[PDB]
Amino acid sequence: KSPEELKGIFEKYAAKEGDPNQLSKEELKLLLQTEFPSLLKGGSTLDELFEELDKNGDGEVSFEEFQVLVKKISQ
Repeated sequence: KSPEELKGIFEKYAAKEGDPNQLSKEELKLLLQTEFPSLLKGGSTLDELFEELDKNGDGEVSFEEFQVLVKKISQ
């Protein structure tokens, strides 16, 4: 794999609502659930999680901030 794949996957869910550049809170859920259920190697409340992830989304996440997830899958 490569970042491009993770970008494609990010885009895959971002494309549902709120433009393919952003992951809505509700969208991240489905994404993580399909793509990283085990890889999250933890779990927490949607708000807390998406908020940790939301470096500067303040409505929706984006590939930019989602790199924190990309880091934590190996965590």
